[PDB]
Amino acid sequence: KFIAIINTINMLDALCQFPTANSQSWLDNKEHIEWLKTVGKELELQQKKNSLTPNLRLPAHQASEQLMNILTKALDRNPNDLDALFSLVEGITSDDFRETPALLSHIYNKIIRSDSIDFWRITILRCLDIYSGKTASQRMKWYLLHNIVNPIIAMDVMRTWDDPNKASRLLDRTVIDSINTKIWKVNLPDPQEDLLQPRVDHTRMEVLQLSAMLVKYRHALLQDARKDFIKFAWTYIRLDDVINKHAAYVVIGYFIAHYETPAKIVSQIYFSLLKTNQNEGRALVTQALELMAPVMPKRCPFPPGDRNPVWALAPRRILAEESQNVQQMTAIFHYLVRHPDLFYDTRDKFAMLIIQCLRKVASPPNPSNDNRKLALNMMWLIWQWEQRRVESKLSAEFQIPSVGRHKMIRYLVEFIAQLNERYPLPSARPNELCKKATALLYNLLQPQYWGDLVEEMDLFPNVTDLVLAGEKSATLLSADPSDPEKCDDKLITSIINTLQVVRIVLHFKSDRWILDNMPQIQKILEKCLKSANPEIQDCLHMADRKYDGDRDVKPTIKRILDAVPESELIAWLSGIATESMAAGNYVSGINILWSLGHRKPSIIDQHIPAIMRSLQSKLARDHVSHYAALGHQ
Amino acid sequence: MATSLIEDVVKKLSVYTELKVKAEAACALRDSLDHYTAGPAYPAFLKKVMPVFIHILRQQPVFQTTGEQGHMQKLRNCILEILHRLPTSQTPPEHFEPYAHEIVDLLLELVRTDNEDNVILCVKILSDIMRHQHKIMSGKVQTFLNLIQELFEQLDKVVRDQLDNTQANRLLPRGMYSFKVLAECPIIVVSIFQVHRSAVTPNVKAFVPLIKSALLCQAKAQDQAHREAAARGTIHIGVSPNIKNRAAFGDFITAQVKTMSFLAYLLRQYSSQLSDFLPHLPDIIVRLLRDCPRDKSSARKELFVAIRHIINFNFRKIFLPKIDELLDERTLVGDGLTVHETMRPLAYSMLADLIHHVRDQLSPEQIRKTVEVYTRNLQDNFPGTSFQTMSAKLLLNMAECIARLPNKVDARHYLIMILNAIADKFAAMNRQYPNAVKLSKQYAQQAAKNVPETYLADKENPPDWDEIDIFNATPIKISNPRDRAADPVVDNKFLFRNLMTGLKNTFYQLKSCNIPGAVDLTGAPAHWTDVAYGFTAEEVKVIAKLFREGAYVFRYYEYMANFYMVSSSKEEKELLETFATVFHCIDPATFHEVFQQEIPRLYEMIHEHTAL
Repeated sequence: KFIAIINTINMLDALCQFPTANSQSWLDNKEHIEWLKTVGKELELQQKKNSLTPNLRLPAHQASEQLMNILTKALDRNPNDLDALFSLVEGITSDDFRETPALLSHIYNKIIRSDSIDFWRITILRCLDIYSGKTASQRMKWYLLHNIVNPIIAMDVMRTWDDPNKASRLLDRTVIDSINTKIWKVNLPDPQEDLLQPRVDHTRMEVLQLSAMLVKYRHALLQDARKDFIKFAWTYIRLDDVINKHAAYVVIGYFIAHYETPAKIVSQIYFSLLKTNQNEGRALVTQALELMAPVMPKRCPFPPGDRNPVWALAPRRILAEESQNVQQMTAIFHYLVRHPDLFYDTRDKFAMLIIQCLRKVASPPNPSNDNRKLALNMMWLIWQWEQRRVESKLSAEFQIPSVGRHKMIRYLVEFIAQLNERYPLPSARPNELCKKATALLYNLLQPQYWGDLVEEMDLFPNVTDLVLAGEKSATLLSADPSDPEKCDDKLITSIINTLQVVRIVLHFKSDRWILDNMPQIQKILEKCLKSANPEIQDCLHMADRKYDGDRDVKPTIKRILDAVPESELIAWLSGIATESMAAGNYVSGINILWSLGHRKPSIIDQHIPAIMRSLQSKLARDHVSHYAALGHQ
Repeated sequence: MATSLIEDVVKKLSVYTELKVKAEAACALRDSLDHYTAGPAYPAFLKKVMPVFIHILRQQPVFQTTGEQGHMQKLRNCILEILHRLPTSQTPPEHFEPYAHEIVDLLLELVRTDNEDNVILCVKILSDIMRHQHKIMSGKVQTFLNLIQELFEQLDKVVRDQLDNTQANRLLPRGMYSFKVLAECPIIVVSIFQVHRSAVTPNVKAFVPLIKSALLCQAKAQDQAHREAAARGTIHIGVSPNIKNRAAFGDFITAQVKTMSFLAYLLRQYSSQLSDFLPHLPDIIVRLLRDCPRDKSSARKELFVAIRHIINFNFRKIFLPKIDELLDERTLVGDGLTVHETMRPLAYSMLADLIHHVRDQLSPEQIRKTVEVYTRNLQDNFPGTSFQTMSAKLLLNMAECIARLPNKVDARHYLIMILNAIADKFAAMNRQYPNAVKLSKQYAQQAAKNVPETYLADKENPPDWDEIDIFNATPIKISNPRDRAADPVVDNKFLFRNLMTGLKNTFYQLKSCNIPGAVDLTGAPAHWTDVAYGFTAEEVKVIAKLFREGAYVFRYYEYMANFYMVSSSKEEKELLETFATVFHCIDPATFHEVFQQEIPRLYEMIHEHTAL
């Protein structure tokens, strides 16, 4: 019998392959459709088990798709016959057929895009009636009914996007009243007892999504159902499922942003959201906080002259209570950075906490990228607070204790030293975090800003020594750049970053400090000045506006030379240049002589012969030879 | 400072309003100790606070949670929190060490006699004290191991009382009959083992029977539910309705998964002591998966990570009989919404790894079930493409093993099914091209804007939507794409490249499954000797659809001689060569009758993508 069924299905599918013939009138008979559905259900049930003979598998597989296409084609004629559509949907969702794109491609292009405000309200009401209790329809069917309900509302919203306060004639009073009665006004005596059926969570999520969309896009139509909406949202918060609970929180936050609520509920919801610690639904909590917090001052005004809001102390309260859990601190800081203006006033109780927790958030040994981003973001937040204070003063305010500033500065220096990215240079062979960190460090040390601290600041001896004077680092710097084995990228990146930070700090030092500390500067830079790697020399000597991000930070060599009164440094540099040129390492010698000449021309007279010999021997010779070879090619 | 001194003297002379004031002062000191947690004056406060707390703690247990009872409960809570919150590190200037014996003994006695809401914090305090104060408290680990052994021994009787023999107005039971402390114990025990090393060798032998019995423990209601479900031939999942206390059930499963994690941790080196217990492990895993409540997703995630840790130890051979049972989606995932929305890739990836490792000894039915399940997984609508890529890679890997089946008909059928699944995926990808292009452009513009994102209506951003946005136009966002930072075009190209690479291997494997004697090859060119033969009318359709859908996906790479690298790049050219080489390995008659039918469609297609 199955061979006969397959042949009949194939013949019927072959028929109606040319719809522009008026020969499809045979699809209007209902007995034929029912018989087709029965035989199709039998064939599909036989397929589900490995019962068919091994010769009839693929033909039946293809016949099932042919049958579904035939059913959709029959459905296409007379779209308004919704009973057939509901029966087909029930069959699909009841594990009787196999879904095919044709059903959705018909739903779209016949119902969702129907060019009539009528035939939408009828469909919405019928879908709600099927959803509105009545049983006789499993949960999957309700979800698939919401699948058709929501797109109609979305399309109506899209079609009425214009200036003259366009009204939604589709959203008449009757449809809103029916929605209220069937979803909002209905107070479930014990919806938990109904949890003993599968897939209900998906229907609950769908109704929550529908309500959220309706609020967000037609807030002006819920003035007669505000209270019912509040009761609905609050009742659904009790759900034990994480995602449903957070969706309810998002809905209530939407309403709070779009409406007025007494401060008790907003405070309670905010406090409850802050205590949240489960890593699931993090994005939902982020969205809820973003929607709620900005309008908090309007919802929670404070007396004039009062700088201790309850909602301001609540985050501090949780920070104190749950300091043992790192996830809570990460979440609270993530919330805090996004809104610096609101907490600018209360920074008094937050700045020290941020500075202390900076070390905890990011581990010096091996932190994660998100941790680094968060630490840099909090750094930028406090910098923004300081800039706001300075601008307000220009246009006895709290200031951080010097101990906190020192700890922050040393931590930032170490973080820049141990950064992953490499500072861009003109000589790099063929970066945002490093740029931001360097810009922040430069901005902080300005004179009116914390720049008053440089006088007592040393040159970070521990970090500078362990990064530059290391024996492994020394030999790698003295190693051949050509050999990849002695070209550890991470170490060289660390050298470049430490060189940049020492340059920035020296740009702010005092001449007397440089003269006094000359031996330490010599000890630190002696290893690097002999390097044959172009990047190191570019770091030491070159200083270009393009790569500095609009910062006038003169090179280190120029600064130290200008510090010398119009000495030992000049003789030392001349000796380095002489020994480098003699050894054949022109890269260091040329740069050193360039800097010296830019300082005082009188010293290159005894160096002219070496420069001339190098030019006549290697550089110009190889350049001309290369261009001659290119011409030959 | 005066407030602290007056509060301290009031407390000292103590031995509603007065009790409320004392609670406020004590818990405010708890909150504000950050200014005094570390300092040279700590010894004085320590020695002056310990006696009062010890004297107060000697009072009888209080079970009520209202009025003065609640007041004293809060007093004790925010008094004992100091011990945990204090800097109890092992630094040289530690001053608690010399005065720890009496306090830790009293805390152990409290754990013996206190209640849930107190014993939990007491055991946590004991664990944190032992983590740092082991220098001189090393001799009292015997009492702690004896107490935890007693708890593990009485777990059975408490479970029996709670299941078999079974807020202000409530009465708080004794902590000895609570599942929370039992569930929290394993982490503390592991930490203690990590700290010390002198009391690990002999105690593991005593622990092993206890963990074995705890894992073997079962509820009569759930057991009979499973038995009747098996009798009916079906499988029962969820929570048995006969259970009157669902929360107790959930706590029991949480304790079970914690014990399973402890077993996985202990199996690292002490596996020799647990050799006899291996055969019951898979059945217990299946039972726990079936009985796990839908709501408790964290328990399921912990169970998944535990199974990953156990399978990594090369003990896979024992899981073979239950492979068929685990394939069922109801057992592996369940009805949980959060699980279905977040953790499906993890479970299916671990199952794919397990199947891949032990592929050698799989029966035909298991092969068929895996092929069906992962072909269905390939067509899923997950937001990304990593899940699809994993499913495709598993299918391609299993293609090689599918060709070793004794029956050639089944092997040919399964290979053809894999090809059909790939063709359907190509069609699905073809269906989403304009949406992907539009979303790529929109993401580029949005990233260019560089402004904070707000979830509110905006006139500057008209809500454009199309066919592919049927169920993605609602305000709620389960996971923001911004965190992913994914470009649909790039992901589609990656998936397409992976599928194209696997196609050649699949066709080569199919090349070695001809049924001997099916067709006559008396005279044939040497070029057409090892190719695949014997195609029916239904497989030519599959091959033609494969070609026609594969050719049209090259739009994602958007005169012709192109002597220099222009228009089409090296990657596109090599992908085209790989795609064309696939059709060199079929019967010449099939080649003729396929391309004689496909040439007009190809000619039409060239007008849109000239690189074809």
